[PDB]
Amino acid sequence: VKAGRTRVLVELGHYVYTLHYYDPQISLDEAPILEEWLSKINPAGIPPVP
Amino acid sequence: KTVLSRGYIDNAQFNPLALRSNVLLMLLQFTLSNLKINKSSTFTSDVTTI
Amino acid sequence: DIITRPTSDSIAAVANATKPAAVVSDPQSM
Repeated sequence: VKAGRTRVLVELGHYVYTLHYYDPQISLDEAPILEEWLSKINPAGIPPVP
Repeated sequence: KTVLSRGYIDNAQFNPLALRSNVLLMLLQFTLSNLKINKSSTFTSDVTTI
Repeated sequence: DIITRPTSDSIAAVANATKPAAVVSDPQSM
């Protein structure tokens, strides 16, 4: 997915969402945020979507 | 080596001429060992996604 | 403060049983 070769659709009914505000003048790659989010998913529950 | 084997055969052998009796006794012990009541326990549900 | 109560012990036990590791060391990512 990180490479431009795959697109994934995750079917969620409803979920808690959180969001971060960045500066448009600062280039960045947002992969670490998702990886952190993935790092805390388990069959018991999930953290809020960033 | 339940019977007919105490002081007649070696520790590393088995009597081939008394096989039926020994097998029968072994099964009898197998049977007697399982005479129990399958008691119930605490059933519960799982909140896990599985 | 908020109202919250511990879940029944039986449920917690079974739930904690099935918790695979989220991140694992795999020598392959190709």
